[PDB]
Amino acid sequence: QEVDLTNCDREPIHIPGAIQPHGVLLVLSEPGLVLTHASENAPAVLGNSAEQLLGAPLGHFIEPSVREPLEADLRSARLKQLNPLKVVWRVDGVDRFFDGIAHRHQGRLILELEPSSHREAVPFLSFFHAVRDGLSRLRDARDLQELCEAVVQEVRGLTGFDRAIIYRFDAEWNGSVIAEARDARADPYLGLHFPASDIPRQARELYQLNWLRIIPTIDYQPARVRALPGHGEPLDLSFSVLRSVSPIHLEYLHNMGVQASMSISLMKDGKLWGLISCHQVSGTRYVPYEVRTACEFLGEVMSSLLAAKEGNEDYDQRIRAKSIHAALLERMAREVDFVSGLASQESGLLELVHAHGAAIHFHGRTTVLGQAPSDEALTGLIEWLGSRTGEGVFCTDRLAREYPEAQAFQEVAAGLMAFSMSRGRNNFVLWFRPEAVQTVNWSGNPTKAVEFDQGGPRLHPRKSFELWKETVRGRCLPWKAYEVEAASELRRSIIDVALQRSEEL
Amino acid sequence: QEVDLTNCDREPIHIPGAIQPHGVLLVLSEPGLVLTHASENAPAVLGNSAEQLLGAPLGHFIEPSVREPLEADLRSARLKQLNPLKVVWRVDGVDRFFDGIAHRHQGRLILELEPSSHREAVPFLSFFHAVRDGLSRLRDARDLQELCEAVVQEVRGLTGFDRAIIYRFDAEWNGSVIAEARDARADPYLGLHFPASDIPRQARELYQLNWLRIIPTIDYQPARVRALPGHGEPLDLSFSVLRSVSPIHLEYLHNMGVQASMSISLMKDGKLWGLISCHQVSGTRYVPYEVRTACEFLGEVMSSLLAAKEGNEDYDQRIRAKSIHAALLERMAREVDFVSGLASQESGLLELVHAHGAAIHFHGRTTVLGQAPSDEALTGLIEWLGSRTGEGVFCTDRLAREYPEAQAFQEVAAGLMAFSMSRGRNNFVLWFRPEAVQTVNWSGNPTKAVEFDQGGPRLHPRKSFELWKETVRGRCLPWKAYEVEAASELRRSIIDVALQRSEEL
Ligand SMILES: */C=C\C1=C(C)C(=O)N/C1=C\c1[nH]c(Cc2[nH]c(/C=C3\NC(=O)C(C=C)=C3C)c(C)c2CCC(=O)O)c(CCC(=O)O)c1C
Ligand SMILES: */C=C\C1=C(C)C(=O)N/C1=C\c1[nH]c(Cc2[nH]c(/C=C3\NC(=O)C(C=C)=C3C)c(C)c2CCC(=O)O)c(CCC(=O)O)c1C
Repeated sequence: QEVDLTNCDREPIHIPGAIQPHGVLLVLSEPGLVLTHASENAPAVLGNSAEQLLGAPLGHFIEPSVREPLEADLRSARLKQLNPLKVVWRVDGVDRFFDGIAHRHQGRLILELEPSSHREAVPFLSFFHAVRDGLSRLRDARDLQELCEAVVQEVRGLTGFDRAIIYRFDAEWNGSVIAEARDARADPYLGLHFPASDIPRQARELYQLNWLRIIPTIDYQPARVRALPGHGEPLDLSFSVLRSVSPIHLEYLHNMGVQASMSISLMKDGKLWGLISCHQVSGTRYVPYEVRTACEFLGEVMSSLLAAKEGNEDYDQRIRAKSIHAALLERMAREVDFVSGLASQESGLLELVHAHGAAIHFHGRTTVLGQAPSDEALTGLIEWLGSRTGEGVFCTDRLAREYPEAQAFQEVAAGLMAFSMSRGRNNFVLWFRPEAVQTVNWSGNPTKAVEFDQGGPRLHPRKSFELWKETVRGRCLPWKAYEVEAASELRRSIIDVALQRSEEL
Repeated sequence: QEVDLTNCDREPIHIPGAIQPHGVLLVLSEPGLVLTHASENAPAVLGNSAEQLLGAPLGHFIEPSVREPLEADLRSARLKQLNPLKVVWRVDGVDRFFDGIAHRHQGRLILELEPSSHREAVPFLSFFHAVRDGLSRLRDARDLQELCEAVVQEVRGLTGFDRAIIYRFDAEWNGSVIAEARDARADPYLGLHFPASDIPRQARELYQLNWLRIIPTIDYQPARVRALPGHGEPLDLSFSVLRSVSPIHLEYLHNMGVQASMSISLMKDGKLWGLISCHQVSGTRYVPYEVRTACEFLGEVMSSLLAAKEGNEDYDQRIRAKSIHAALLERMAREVDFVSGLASQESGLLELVHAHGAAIHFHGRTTVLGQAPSDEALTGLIEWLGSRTGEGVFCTDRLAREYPEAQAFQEVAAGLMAFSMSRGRNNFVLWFRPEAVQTVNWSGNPTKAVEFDQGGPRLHPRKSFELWKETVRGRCLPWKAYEVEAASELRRSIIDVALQRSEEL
């Protein structure tokens, strides 16, 4: 079944029927540009009832000389490049002005309007340095930590947020604030780890598709979006800038001492790698669209630069694991008994994967070798592998995750990377790896990252985000990239020499 | 010695002692202050004669308010993240504005001054949107062809050049134009080839380190970099944007019929993989530095994606290969004699790498499937050793090159995709491709270019650039890398079942 969701990971955050009400969301028939949905905050923002708007066509509302460029663009298929649209809305005789942000999703033409006149606004000059020098900084970064600290310093400067951090996910979707720029007010989260549940699975998948979100104030009544009959099905809002956010995450931000936020998905190889997260500890922050997408852009630049700087690499060992491998291959090549030819290679075989223990099961007939004992316990380990898959190279940093019968062993302090030699799948190779104990600095108590109501099943976020030092056992140090090719390569060589052996009969 | 350099790889293009006169090059003593070199075109660009500039501090000519922010910047360690410098030059009592491009090379601090236009909100927004729309368009590129396509369209859109092409180097450092954006006006260079003497080694070694060069006009007068007594030794100008370029290359551009030029290096795996190259056919192109580097950054993103996007080339052919593989790995299951399992789907094994012939030598006997060399195919079956396989897949379209006897049968196998199955190297799988006449469109006879003066001992580039077809003989259609890959995966699949068979008997 693979994975494996929980109570958070089920909420449907993409169709709440409601938008954040500092702006107005509409959807327009194509090609009529007739309004089928409007949001009930329309009189507060545009000066019209919802009633008035529905079934009416957009051109009726717009000051007559900007009808042509707006309508032309709304039917353009190159629209995502055209945001923001200049929107002048005329009631009676007087004008108001909006950032129009149009998009299409699941066959709907959605248009959101952000009041753009009486504005926060940012001077062009710091908008100019943030994207021009921003670009220059990320390009000149010498390592990942310069890349990160350039991003947050630049986002903070351009937004004037109280806090801005780089948040990096891990293989289990825990996260960790690995860089930060802040005003002295806000408490520093630099160093903290957060549970994978602060950004649950449906959120995470959304932010892989939509890369930009802002909550300008966490205190608002949602504006319901009306529609006229024939469109009662809840409208998809994945890509709506104004979508109402999961109110329990509003609760979360409350307990985190933060009154506004903005985040930006960071992407590597197509999956979510981390966030740019920004916080205002007190005060709303209604950041104009233009400033946001400049922030999104520094995001997309930093993402694309990950590999070319996160690849500070490890430019040896690889070469020598290649050289260790050559050695093990040449020795196996030469004994008629190559299982005993690899077990005579205790140090070359342990050091290939940086394992501190190994075991070889073949025609019977286990031969342990390193220091990871089990032996009585290991016969249950090995053809537990024999059951439902251990193909190709099995690899884990916490064997007590997949086979918690290891909890009682030395644990994944006797740490496993394995495979089978023949696909008749009963000849195995194991590797074992000692513990890394590691103190880990958590925000609040991960044990209890979620609270429950009265007497009530509804969930709530933790009230405490203060440093809480867990110590972690089971886990050892990560199996690096180069360690699992080395394992498949040695698998490839066992297969070759076995095949050569039998060609010799 | 490797290369082996005809009559061009001498001319130290890095020390010409002259620049392109649309800008002014300066050299600055350090710590701070005082001008040791300066180009003679100062008065025409800048106001002052070099005689007045030389020996004096930079401040003396900088408008006083601008003076300290700028000399704080010229003292930074990483000037790169500050370019362009805002240089406000006060002459008489009028302020002329320049882009200050600063760097250090060989303990010498070099300030080039290019005339600047003062930025303004609206045209910056459109530029920023273009760079940002270019950046994502490359990330969303399906394959190399598309990556190349988006790149040339995006560079042209920013620079307004008449032609932007992707020039791709092959193995002898010849070239090919593999994609092009252009004003249909200009004659289309798409598909042409250009000999490696057009970009000599010390040019490419230069461009391996400096990824951006522009010649805003070919017809121009090298303003010489004059200096102070005690500084008269050649100035290393390898990283200067104004460094006057080798004058034989300007006649090349003249002869080629190009008035202005811009090129950007492309880097795969540390080595020069190609250029982005741009021309103006008549008229000039003084591209501002901000736009120039934004093009360079798209080049850096393109470099960063070459492997990934090329790895997804022919992404239907791959589907079709993988299901042919799948098909072959099953029909080898119902037969203990896997060899004839591959001889039933001889049409499948032949379509797997698009060959018209194949051969399996297994346990001393050879099975022939398509059109093959004569039954003396003991031919290249015995002959081999150094390279040859060793392992894994041997792949050529010039089998007459390495293995000369095949000239007799290039009508049926001028190309050879082959591997061995075991370390004993008695068993092989061979695929054949016939000769294909093939014609290669050069850019005027590439036998010349290695050209002399009167013929006095001077060098000179070709005169005609008309399509000059070469009819290459003795090759098959080139072997695609998804085909080489398909042979790799079959080869180890054949191993896996070669074991499993013998292994259990
Ligand atoms: C199971 C319920 C939840 C618990 C318990 C919890 O803690 N979060 C739950 C659900 C939830 N979270 C979000 C959105 C979200 N969460 C974060 C988390 C962090 N912000 C930070 O700054 C840090 C560390 C520095 C962490 C960790 C973030 C950034 C976001 C995105 C919104 C934002 O920027 O504030 C959602 C979805 C909200 C939505 O998209 O509607 C849910 C359901
Ligand atoms: C023996 C000397 C030379 C012969 C013969 C010749 O043909 N060129 C010689 C010297 C030379 N060229 C350059 C720089 C250079 N050349 C090119 C070539 C091309 N531009 C195109 O668009 C195409 C085809 C599509 C080709 C081929 C390019 C791109 C460059 C880079 C400069 C530019 O973009 O205009 C040099 C070095 C000059 C210098 O860097 O100072 C030399 C010595």
